This record gives sequence, structure tokens and C-alpha cells, in this order.
Amino acid sequence: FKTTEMIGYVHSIDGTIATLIPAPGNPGVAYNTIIQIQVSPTTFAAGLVFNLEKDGRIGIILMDNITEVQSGQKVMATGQLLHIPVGAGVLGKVVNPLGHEVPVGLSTLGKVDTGAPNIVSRSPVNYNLLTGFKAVDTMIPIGRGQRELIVGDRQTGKTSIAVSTIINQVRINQQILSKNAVISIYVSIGQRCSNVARIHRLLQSYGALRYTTVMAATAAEPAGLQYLAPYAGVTMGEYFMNRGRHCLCVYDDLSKQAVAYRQISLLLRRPPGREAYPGDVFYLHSRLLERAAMLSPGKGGGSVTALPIVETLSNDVTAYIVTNVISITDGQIYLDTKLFTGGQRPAVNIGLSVSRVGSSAQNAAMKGVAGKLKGILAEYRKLAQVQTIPMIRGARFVALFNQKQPSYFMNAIVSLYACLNGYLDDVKVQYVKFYEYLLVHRDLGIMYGTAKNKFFYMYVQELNYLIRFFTLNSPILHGELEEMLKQHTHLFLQHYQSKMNAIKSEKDVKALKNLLYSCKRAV
Amino acid sequence: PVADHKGRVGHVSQVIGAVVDVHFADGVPPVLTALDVVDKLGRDEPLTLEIVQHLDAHTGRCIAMQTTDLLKLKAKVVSTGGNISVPVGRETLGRIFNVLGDAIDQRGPVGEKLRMPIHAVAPKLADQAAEDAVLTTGIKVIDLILPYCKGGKIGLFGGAGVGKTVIIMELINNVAKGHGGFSVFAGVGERTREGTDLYLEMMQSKVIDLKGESKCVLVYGQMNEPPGARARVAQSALTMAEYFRDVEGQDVLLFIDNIFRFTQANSEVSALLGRIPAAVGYQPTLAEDLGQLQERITSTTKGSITSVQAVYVPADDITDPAPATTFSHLDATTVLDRAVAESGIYPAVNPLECASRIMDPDVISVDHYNVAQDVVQMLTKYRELQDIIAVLGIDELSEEDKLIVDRARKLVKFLSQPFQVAEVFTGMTGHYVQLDDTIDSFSGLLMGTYDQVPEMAFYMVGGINSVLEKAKKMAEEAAELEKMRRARV
Amino acid sequence: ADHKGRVGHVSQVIGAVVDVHFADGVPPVLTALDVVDKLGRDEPLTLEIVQHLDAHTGRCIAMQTTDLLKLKAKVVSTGGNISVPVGRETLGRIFNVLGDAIDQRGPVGEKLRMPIHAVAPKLADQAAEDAVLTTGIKVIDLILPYCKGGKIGLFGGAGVGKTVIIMELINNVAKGHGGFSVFAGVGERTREGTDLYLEMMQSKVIDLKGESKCVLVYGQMNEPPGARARVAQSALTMAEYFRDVEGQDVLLFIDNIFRFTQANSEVSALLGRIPAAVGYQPTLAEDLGQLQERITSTTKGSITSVQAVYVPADDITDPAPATTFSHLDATTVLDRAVAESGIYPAVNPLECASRIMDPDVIS
Amino acid sequence: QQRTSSLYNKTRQFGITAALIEILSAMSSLEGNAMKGVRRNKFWEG
Amino acid sequence: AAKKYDLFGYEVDTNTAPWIEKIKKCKYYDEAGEVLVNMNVSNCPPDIATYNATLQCIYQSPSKQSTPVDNESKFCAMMDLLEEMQHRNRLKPNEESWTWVMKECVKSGQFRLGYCIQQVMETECKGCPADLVKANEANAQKAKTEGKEHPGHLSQQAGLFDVKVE
Ligand SMILES: Nc1ncnc2c1ncn2[C@@H]1O[C@H](COP(=O)(O)OP(=O)(O)OP(=O)(O)O)[C@@H](O)[C@H]1O
Ligand SMILES: Nc1ncnc2c1ncn2[C@@H]1O[C@H](COP(=O)(O)OP(=O)(O)OP(=O)(O)O)[C@@H](O)[C@H]1O
Ligand SMILES: [Mg+2]
Ligand SMILES: [Mg+2]
Repeated sequence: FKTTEMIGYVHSIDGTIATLIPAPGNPGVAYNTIIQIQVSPTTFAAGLVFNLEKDGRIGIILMDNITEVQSGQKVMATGQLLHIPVGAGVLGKVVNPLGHEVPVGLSTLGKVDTGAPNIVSRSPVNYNLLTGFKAVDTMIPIGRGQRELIVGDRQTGKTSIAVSTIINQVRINQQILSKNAVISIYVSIGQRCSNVARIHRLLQSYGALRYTTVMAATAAEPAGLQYLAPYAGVTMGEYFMNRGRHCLCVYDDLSKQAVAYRQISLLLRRPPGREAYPGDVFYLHSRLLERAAMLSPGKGGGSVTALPIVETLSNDVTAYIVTNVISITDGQIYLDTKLFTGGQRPAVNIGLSVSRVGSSAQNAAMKGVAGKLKGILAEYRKLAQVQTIPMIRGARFVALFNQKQPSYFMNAIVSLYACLNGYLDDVKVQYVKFYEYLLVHRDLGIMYGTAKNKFFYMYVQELNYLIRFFTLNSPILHGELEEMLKQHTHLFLQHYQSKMNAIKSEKDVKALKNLLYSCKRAV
Repeated sequence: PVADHKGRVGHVSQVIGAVVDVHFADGVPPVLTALDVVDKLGRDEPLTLEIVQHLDAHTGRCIAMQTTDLLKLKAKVVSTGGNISVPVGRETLGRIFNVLGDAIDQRGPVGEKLRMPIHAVAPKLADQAAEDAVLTTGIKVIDLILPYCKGGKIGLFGGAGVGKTVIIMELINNVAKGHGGFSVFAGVGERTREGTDLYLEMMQSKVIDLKGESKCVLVYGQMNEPPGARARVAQSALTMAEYFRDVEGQDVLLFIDNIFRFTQANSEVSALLGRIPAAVGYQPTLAEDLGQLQERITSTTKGSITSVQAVYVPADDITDPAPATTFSHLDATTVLDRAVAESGIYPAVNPLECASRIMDPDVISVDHYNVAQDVVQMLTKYRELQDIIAVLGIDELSEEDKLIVDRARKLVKFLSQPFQVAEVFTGMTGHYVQLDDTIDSFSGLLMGTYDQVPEMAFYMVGGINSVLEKAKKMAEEAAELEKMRRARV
Repeated sequence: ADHKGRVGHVSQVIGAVVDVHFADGVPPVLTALDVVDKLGRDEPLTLEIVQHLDAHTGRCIAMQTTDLLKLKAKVVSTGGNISVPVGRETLGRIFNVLGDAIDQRGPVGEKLRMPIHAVAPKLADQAAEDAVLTTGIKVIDLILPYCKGGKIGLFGGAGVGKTVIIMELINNVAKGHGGFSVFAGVGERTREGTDLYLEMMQSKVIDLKGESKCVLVYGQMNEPPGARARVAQSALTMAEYFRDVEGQDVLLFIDNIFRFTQANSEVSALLGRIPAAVGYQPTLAEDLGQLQERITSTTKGSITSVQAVYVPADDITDPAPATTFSHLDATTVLDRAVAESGIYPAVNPLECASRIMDPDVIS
Repeated sequence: QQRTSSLYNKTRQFGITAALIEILSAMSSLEGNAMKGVRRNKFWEG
Repeated sequence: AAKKYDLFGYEVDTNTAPWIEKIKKCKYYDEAGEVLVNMNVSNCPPDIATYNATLQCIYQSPSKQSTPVDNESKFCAMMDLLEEMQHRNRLKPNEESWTWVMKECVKSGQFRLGYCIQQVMETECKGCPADLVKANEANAQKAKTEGKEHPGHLSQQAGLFDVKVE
């Protein structure tokens, strides 16, 4: 930061807030600008101006190095709003809301106070953003430029789903042109430093750092950084939006930002509102989530897909902050605690989840497959021993929704199509994961020399973009799809399920259980 | 004439949030006066202030319509010589405006004949109208239990994601498109994408013919806007509606979404003005602001304004001061409940908590009134019985109580309807039920002539004919299943 | 460092809040001051700077009673934050917030001291991978295994052998991992502190004539809220010394973590800050963050904390337990019914939980 | 029973918060009305 | 030449000739995407000719970038671009685009995709050139003779408990 002149001295320090007194002549400080407090002869501490009093005392919100801020220290004014580095030189790095790089154990600038696109600067979402989960991609379409909320209780996969969604883009980005590559900005707000390290290692393992940047504001950090982190993150994401590219900014999580802002407001002695929150807590998130949009073709067509996360208490979705966020986003992915603890993960409560604008962006193939799945699931919920066709397919679908890692588009859609057309009717519910693993990774037809298809094989990952083009029901890819599905089902029922139904030895039962555990965790 | 304070020079004395105090050497201009900041300040957009209080004979407290970033003390400010004025007339039709009345659609200049201030006095007693009519919306619940009145004030109360916006869009499609008069859509603190969707829908349906004659005006101050603009966009839109009503004697439709954000913005600015908060934390002048705003939304002897307003209920707390104060300012009240929505019933109207002013035999037909009253009584008794049912069970009821329960369940299912705008979410073609058809169907259902029809036949359908067709299809499916089971022997 | 021995004078005394005026400028916040005037006091008085009122006046919180305290009373800065003795000489001894041996067992004879307030480990110091902490107990090791650097929520009050489990953990961690333990009594009954000390001396975990494997840091209820809000940090600093200098897997017991929150809330209330919802201090999240974040597994060693959690009014959604659960990595629930059935340790296996129960971490 | 217990907990928390906010609002109103008078001290002696 | 408009009715640029020339002088086909991004930002949406030029650049370029990417795939990029222009722009690919895709398929040696591309071209276009079909058949026969028709690991027999889930 470039200093211009002294504008006063530090007078009082009440936690994370401070007040300055004017320098001789009252040079003046521009409102909402960044000021530097000379804590040492060579080091400075960032501060944000929030109040210009008549007497000449400036209200400051300390950002970093609060422990080294003392009354009487000189304060210099930069004269400009907060700007942070943005571009391709920040991808793969861990930064803080002030733009400083965070060391990790082995030159464009962006304004963090920019307005959102206006009414005629937007367009309907038309490009899907795949999350890699069958439930979300089918029943909860997410289009690029959409704000999708992720609500749920503590320890229910709220962070895991978003991290997997970021990871799911690695394979796609490496194949298609760089213009369509989806970049990610994971913003951690008030989380634990160990959790940030684990997330960083997980992203690095899958090579997602080339297309991802992490902004961290741990719980030990003051409220200013936590309150400012999401704005800096979206600012980093808006760089690609204004240049015809797409981003996937993620906020983990807005609840802690609200707590930090409430702390700041109460330290300033402002009228508390509902649940002691400030009156403008809604505006806090409004000015944030509004900046994520899908630009119109005239502006380039860039996008910023927001995935705000919110934590509820006892599955209470009538909280002040939860309802406020639900009133801003374009949907919600509710993660029920009962499903999660019951072994049904990611535990997406499809009944309460919804996508208000993502329906159009859904791909034609996924849209075609997902149309009937909606009715099947709706009937299955109402029906829950007479087992009709809807009940069998509903049970198989619920079994298939169990995932740990994001699934490639071709594998997920092929498995969903096979289940929808009744190819898993004879397959027992407990063997659905093993059946899917054999379908995706192995190839029974080739193994037993009974393959007739010319090109349609699951080992040909190149077919994903051909399936995405027309449909799974096109006359080009329909006959071979049906042939391979029939052969796989026949071979499975003949060889694998028949033997699995004839296991009584205790050792063999343990081996079968271990096999099922392994399959359930790997496709 | 020219104001005696136009061009008056003042200097910024204090800046706190969106509240700025300006000192005038020659005297503070009148309250509500619009001021412009002349200093460049390196800003990207101009800055405008509205006077809301007088601190002394020289200092005045103002609210900024744009962000106050890069605003220094002693910054020069010049009075505009009057309140904030917005364009009026037919030149505004088909255009998109903001709080200040600037066209934001990136099209040619408005070229309005004149402008009028956003702040105006409400109509007096002698100017009130005495006309009562029925506005057919095509929705069974509204047309039956809480019928809307032409030229009246309507409100939709609901939580987050309950269906307020969907009902507004359905009403727009079913009324505004086939409306003789003009329409004004005032977006207050709502999603900006919704404004774009509404604009595209209007253009596609030729409601806004940029190459021809349009019949709608869009005024939008959205969530991203600062609290200053969200407390005056409603005033500007209502000023345009008032001009259409009075200066032309034209029937107008005023769709406000959401009116709660107006009170919220007023509370936010009041917190900075240095006022003692009322209960919950709203400004002490909550009732007065709503009274001044709503009293202007009325039908006079010159024209008519049918206003539909969406009221947001924070945390689903219907007792909150903001929504609570709005009830007294509405002719028709539509209360939406989250629990009803979670049960698959859309719209989620809670008929027992809804009310209408034209629910009077002197206004609506006698048969309509009798059917509505019978339905309400049945629903009330069923709600009373549900308390016993949820504890002991249905089998612990009287013989006639079971009949009441079955009829009330069919009524609850029947009240649902698929909207033509929610086809994506419902996956079914929307229905438009005539007023007479609704009355006849509900009267028949009350008599009990449809006791044989399955309960689910009434779920997500239109009139009685749709119920019978769905029942026939269900009967055919059941017969097929029975034939398959019998052949299995 | 430049403010070592700086002179100041008391300017205001309102209960436990004392304002000190320095002619040369207030020392840095969180600085320990000593009241040189012991005219009639039976104990020394020490103040902690919490806020700066102006360039010369600073607000402080007293660690003892402020009785017989006059205005303009001389005060001398200690040169920095509160200092606590750290080393192998503190094993088997009882300390207070100020790091003074209250066991009347001779001088501590420490070789070094550390400040109470230390920044949490940086993101670069975090452990490469999660590791299990073998406690030696079949139930814990199997169903709810502990992780190095993790926080365990110990539910279930007295009557379920909670102290016995604590002593067993202290013994097992030293037996297997060779790491010491630090027990912090925050707002604890003095009688229960004496009982725990006697039990530890009886079980030889604190051997007066031999080698002890536990440090006791007690902040009792009768002490003012200024001490109950820093005893935990003193114990954590003692644990951090072993974690860093000696590179061990240390244990840190907190009894209770709710008392820490209550003490911080009271301290904030005294300063006049507006309480948040329910009535806890507005910095409730930050107060717990500045403490829990210091408990982690670094590249040198680790500190696994077993914190006894109390749920006020049996409301699991209360801000205190709700905020606390966001930092817990495991949960050990103790039930009286299990104890009455003759099962010891009285652990309800189906009520416990752990996050490392994942193949990616454990075998 | 579970639903009523949840409502009971929620209601008590809201009541405590509302009462505390009301008391603090009254205190702030009392503090605001207070005005700092002219200081009668030897300003020159400094 | 004729006036063109976007969703809001605002006039849109149509002079795409300079951008095609810029695409023609790209060494790595990842630079072609940048040109398309610049076109979109400059309110000059690509047309059928621009997409054909981009496909030609992809076919004729050595690799995606100067440094190798982990999973470079020209076919994936071509299909993604075709899906874009078809679904998100409403432009039917002409015979030129499918011929470029088939040329890429036969050049890389992915004969199995050649069958699907040939069927697609026959269904949409009048027919596929015999030269490309002959080259694809030659590649398939060469693969079959060497026994490389399918991956080796897929042909291995594995019973119920002999499957390595891994
Ligand atoms: N789909 C899944 N399959 C299996 N395990 C999962 C899945 N999703 C999450 N988990 C596991 O569940 C646990 C909790 O997940 P996660 O950390 O994402 O939750 P959270 O909502 O972020 O909770 P917190 O409040 O602690 O951040 C972790 O051990 C994680 O590995
Ligand atoms: N009549 C309806 N039929 C079917 N689904 C509906 C209907 N009304 C609402 N919904 C569902 O509820 C969702 C939210 O509806 P809507 O946009 O009207 O919310 P709202 O009341 O405006 O809330 P907020 O604006 O605060 O988010 C819709 O996306 C849709 O899934
Ligand atoms: Mg998480
Ligand atoms: Mg809405």
C-alpha cells in the first residue's frame, strides 16, 4: 500500500475497532478507504475507515496485526479503496482478504467495492455446472452464474460437497478449451486452520490448484478479515467474469461472516436487531451474492457461480440468517442430519432442495434422463410388502445416489439410464454398488468375449462429449447402449449375483462384506 | 417559478455509513431537498443526497442514494432547488428506471414532457372512491375465499421461498397482459435476475413493444442498491402510478415486490440517524412511514389503482412489527404458510388466516358468499379435529367426524392448482379456473355428491371436470392393476 | 521490551476494572502491570491491560480483589504479557494464572518463562496427515478413536468415574507415547480440586518423591473473572512448551470449557460491551477460536485436548455449546445407566462420535 | 414432546435476548440524554 | 451483413473477418479460445465460419499449450465447441465441422470414435468421405491384428473375490 500523508494518531482501541484523532490541520481521510498504522519503524497494520466524525475523529476497523496496535501511533492514508491482486498469477495460492500470500508447508488489481451487474447486464443461465453427484445433477440442476445455497447441520458434508464440486472440474478443464474451464475460489470464513490445511492437501492431491485459489480467514483471525473475506473472494472471481470466463466462488461460510459482522456492530454500540444481529445484516449478504451473475452476451457472457454455505440448528430452517440467505439465493441443497447419520450420504434431502433457475441450464441428456426420475422419486416418497415397479426403481435410485467422490458425467448418466430402464430390477439392493463398479470400471462383455458393440464401451471416456451432444436416446447411441447394458446385466446375474447368493461360510460372508464396503466407497 | 434555494452551496460536515451531514452557510434548504456533490472525489458515479432532518439552522442530515465511498469532509455540495423528481407521462412506457428516474435500459433518451417530485400528499377524504367489484384472477383459492377487488389494495404475506413471487407472476400473466389500462412494476430489494426475467417476459409477450406502444413501466431498486435507494424507489414508482391515475384517469396496476424491504431500508437508515429503536429494532416511525406510503396507493374519483404487494415475513414470524403493521393497509390479505408448501400444496395459502373486504353478499353473489362461508367452516372444524387426530388417531373419532375429515381433506387437496408459470416445478400444464366453475365445483363437493371420487383426484387439478378426468384415469389404472393381479391366479 | 518497568498511576477503580494513567504512554494491550503499593493487601495485585482509552490512559482487569486500592497508586509494568514457568520442573506442581506454586512445596526453580498469549500455529505448521492417538482403552481406540491435535468433548457429570478415566488417560499417554499432561481447572470447585489432587497423588501420577507426569493449573470460582479467563491460556502455554521444545504428544484437560466461556462473558460485561444473543459476549466465537486454534498437531509435536463440556439448561442449541461443538473432533459420552450395569468405563458406544472414523484416516 | 421442547428452548432464548436488548436500549437512551458540561479546570496550566 | 440482435434487442457486431484472420495465425489451439473470448467480450459473437476456423486450428495445432497438459484431447475440445455452438448458440454444424472431427479421429488413431462420427455424419450430412472411412478401417484392422482392439486389463478373467476394487 502506498502512503500519502499522516492523517492523525491512534487514540482508543476497543478489541478489533479503533478511533483516531486528527493530525494538525485535519488533512482528512476519504470514507471507506484503507489506512496504514505504523506499528513499527518498518511495518504497518491495515485498517478500514468506517466513520468520519464532525470533531475530526476517524473510526477504524483494524484488519491485521491488531496485537501490535497501540494508542499514539501515527496513521497514514493511502487515499484509495482496498485493491487486491487478481489474475492467473494467484491461482494455486493461499491468500488472505488483504491479498497477502499465506505460506504453505511443503499484476492486475481488483476493487473489493464494485457494484453488481445491472438489469440489462444479465442473461438467463444456459450452461450447466456439474457437481459430480447424481442427486444434485439430476434433481437439483445448477447453471453457471447461479447462487445455490447449501444448508444443513454441523458435520453433514456441507464443505465436502463443495470441495468435491471444485475437484470435479479438474478432468473437464484438462480436456475442453481453457475458455470454458471453470476456475474456483474457495473462501474459508471463521473455519479451523487444520481444516484449511486438509482441504488444501485434498485439492493438491487431485491437481485442482492449477484452477483453484484458497482465501482463508481462520477463527483465530480478527473479525475484520472474517467480515471482509467473501468480498475479496468474489472480487477475485469477478476478474474472470468480466473477461468471458466462468468462476465457482464458494463461501464457507456466511453464518460465521454474519457473526463477525454482528461482533463488529455490537463493539460499535449499534441498535441490535432480531437475535442481536444488526439491522443491515441482510444487506451484508445482499451486496455480496448480487455480484455473482451471468453476464449478457454484450458483456462477454462470463459467469460467477456462488455456493454459499449455511449451518442450521436441529434442522431449523426458520432462523433469521438462514431465511435471509434463502431469500437471496436461487435455490438450496438441504442436507438432512437424519439421512447423513443413517449412512445415506451425501444426504441430499431432495424433498426440500430446489433449483429455481437451474432447470434451463441442465444438459439435454441429463434433462431427458432426469425427467422421469422426478416422477419415480415422487411416487417412491408417497409409497413410504407390495413392491411395484416404481418402488423397485426408486430403491435402486436411492442406492445409486450413495457417493463419496464426484462421478464423471458419462458414468453417472449411464448408470442412471440403466436403472431407469429396469436393468437393475433383478439386481439386489445391496449389490447395486458392485453392479455399478463392474459397469463403469470393468467390462463383462470383453472379459467373456461376448461383446458386439462397435464403439460404445465404458472404457472409452471420449464418448462423454458425444453423449452430451445429442442424448442417450438418440438412434446413434441408443442401440449400442441397450446392447451393452443387456449384456452386462445378463453376465452379472449369471456369474456374480448367483455366486453371491450362495455364500454361507462366515469367512466368505466377511469377504463379501469387505467387497461391498470397498465398492460403496469407490463408485 | 424557481426555488429560492437552488444553487445553495454547502460542505460535508460528517459522514457515517449512508448518512451525511451538510452545513450550509446561508441556511439549510427545506427537508426532502435533493443535493448533488460537486467534488470529483475520484468516484465512478455521481452522488446525490436527500435531506431528511434539520440539525440546526445551518446543518442538515441527509441520506445518500449511491455508495458514499471516497467521500471526504468539506466536500462541496450544491442544492438542486427541489425534491427528487421523476419522469411522468406516456414517454415512460416500456422503459426501465431507477430511484433517481434515470433510464437504465441503455436505450434512447426518455424525453419526458415534465417531471414530478416523488414525495406528494395523499388523496383527501373527499377524493375517495366508493366502487366495489371483483377481480377474477383464475386461482381457485383467491377467487373463492379471499376474492380481490378492482382498484383495491392486496397483500401477499410469506416467508422465504414460499411462493410470493410465483403468485405475483401468475397474477401478472392472468391480469396485466389482458389489461386495458397501464401497469407499473416496482422492484424493491429483490433479485436483479428476476427483473431481467420479467423484462424478457414482457418483451416476448409484446407487453413492452419497444418498436410500438408499450403499456408498462419498470422501476427497480434491488438488493445490491444501498439503503437510500431502496427507501425511495417505491415512492418514485408510486409517483408514476399517481400521474397515470390522475392526469389521465387511467386504470393502473401497481405490482410492488417486496414492500418489506422498504421498511427494512427505513430501519437501516434510522439506525444511523441516531434514533432510539422500537421493539425488535425497527425505527420508531415504522407505522407513520407505511401510512404515508400506503395512503397514496388508493383509488380516487379520477382513476383507479389496483395494487398487489408482496410482504416478506422474517424468520416466518408473522407477528413481526413490519408485516404486522401492513395488515391494516390492505383490502385483501393472502397469508402463505411454509408447512402447507412442504406438504406439496401450491399455492400455500392458509385460508383460515386470509381475509377479504368484498366478502359481502352486497358485493359478491349470494351463492359465492354461502359457498365460501361453508368452506371456511369446514376447514375450521377440520383444523379443530386435527388436534385430536394427531394424538390418538383417526379411528378415535365419531362417525360423522370421519365424514367431515374426508370432505375437508378433499377440500384441502382441491384448493391446490398448477400455475401456468410453475410448469417447470410442477411438470404439469397450468390451469385457469373460471369464477363460476370454482363456485359450482366447491358447492357440489360440499353437498357430498363427490364422496365416491378418490381423495387424490382433487390434487393439482383445475375445475371439477379435471377432477373427474383424473379420477377416471386413476380408475382405469386401478382396473388394469386388478386385472393383472387376477390373471396371476 | 522498551516498556519494562514503566511507571503509571491508578486513575479509576470501578469493581474489577481499573484504569491506569501512564505519563510515557500506555504499554501494549494484554500487558501485565504490578501494583507496587501493598499497603494493607494480603496478596499482590496485578492488572492486565485490555483496552486503551487514550494515548496515556489504559483500562485493565484485576486478577485479584481490588480492595484498599486508592487513586494515584503507583503501578509498574512487568515488561510484557503475563509470564508462566514452562519446563520439566513444573511436573507434579499446582499453579495459578500468574504461574505461582500454590502447593507450598518449595520454589519451582524454572529456567524459562513464556507469555500467556501466543499466536496460534501458522497454516504452514499444520501436520501433514491425521494420526490416531492410541489411548490404550478398547472402547475409545475402537469406536471413537482420538486424533493427535484434536479436541474431544467429554460429556457426563460426576458419578460416572470421570476422574478415573482422566487419570487413566494421563497414565496411558505417558506410558505409550511418552507425552506429559496438563490439567486446567476453570471455575472449578475448590473441594473437587483438592479431591483430584489427592487422587492423583494416590495413583502415583503425581509422585512427590519420584517423577510426576501431570501439571495442575487451578483457577477457582472464588477468584475474580479475570483469572478464570486466563487460567486455561496459562495451561495451554505450558502444554505448548512441551509440544514445541520437546516435540511430544501432550494432553490438555479443561474442566470445564463452559466455565471459560462464562468467565470471558463476565469480563466482557464488566467492560460494558453489549452482549450478543442469549447474553454471551459479542466476541464469543473469537474467544473460543483464539484458544482452540492453539490446540492442534504441528510438525514438531501435538496437543490433544480432552475438554469436559457442560450444556446449560439441557439446551444443545445454546450459543455456548453450539459454538463449542464447532471445534470438537470427537465426543465421549458417559452415562450413569452404563455405570450402574457394572460396565467400566461407563461409555455409551452408540452415543459417541468421531470424525476420523473414515478409511482415509484409519486402517 | 420433541417439538414442544424445541419451541420451549427457542422461546426462552428469544425472551432472554429481547429482555436484554430492551434493558440496553433503555440504558443507551439514558446515556444519550446526558450532556457533558463545560470543564472548570486550568486549561492554560498545561 | 444483415442487422443482428441479442436477447435484449441490442444491435450486435457482425464483422467476424478480422477475428478469423487472427485465429488463422495461432500456433497452439488454446490461443484460439482466447480469440473467441475476445470476440464475445467485444460484442461480436462467433458464427459458423469462426467455429470452423477454430476447429481447423485445433486439428492443425501441435498441442493445447507450449507445455503438455495431463489429459490433452483434441476430440474433447472439438466436441465441446460443437456442443457450445449447437445448444448455446443455435447453429447447426455443417459438413465441414464434422469432416474436421472425423479427420481428427482418424489422425489420432481412435478408430472406435470414427465409427460414431461416421454414423453421425451420415445421419446429418449426405455422407462421409470414403478416404476417411478407409483410413479409419485401416486403423481398426491394424489395432485388431496387434491385439490392441481393447485394453489388456479388461480381457483378464476375474471372479467374485478376484476383483481388485482398489
Ligand atoms: N459423500 C460422503 N461420503 C462419505 N463421507 C462423507 C461424505 N461427505 C462427507 N463425508 C465425511 O463426513 C464428515 C463431515 O464432512 P464435512 O467436513 O464436509 O462436513 P461439514 O458440513 O463441513 O462440517 P463442519 O461444520 O465440521 O465443517 C467428514 O469425515 C467427511 O469425510
Ligand atoms: N405455485 C407454485 N407451484 C409450484 N412450485 C411453487 C409454487 N410457488 C412456489 N413454488 C416453489 O417455491 C420456490 C420459491 O418460490 P418464489 O420464487 O415465489 O419464492 P418467494 O415467496 O418469492 O421467496 P423469496 O423471494 O424470499 O425467495 C419456487 O422456485 C418453486 O420451486
Ligand atoms: Mg466444513
Ligand atoms: Mg421472491
